[PDB]
Amino acid sequence: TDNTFVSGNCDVVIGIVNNTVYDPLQPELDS
Amino acid sequence: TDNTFVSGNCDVVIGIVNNTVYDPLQPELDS
Repeated sequence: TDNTFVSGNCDVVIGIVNNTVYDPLQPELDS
Repeated sequence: TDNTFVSGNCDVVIGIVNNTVYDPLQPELDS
């Protein structure tokens, strides 16, 4: 999440693809 | 916070205004 920013939506962006984005907060808070 | 940075205080900056700054960790911490 620190290497990218959220904007728009996946239904308008051209050439968008599907994958996973690592969130460092989840492993740290759940541990 | 990700879109801004902390420096100085509110008594030095001229023309500063008061508003709430969103914290991305707030929803995660409460979860």
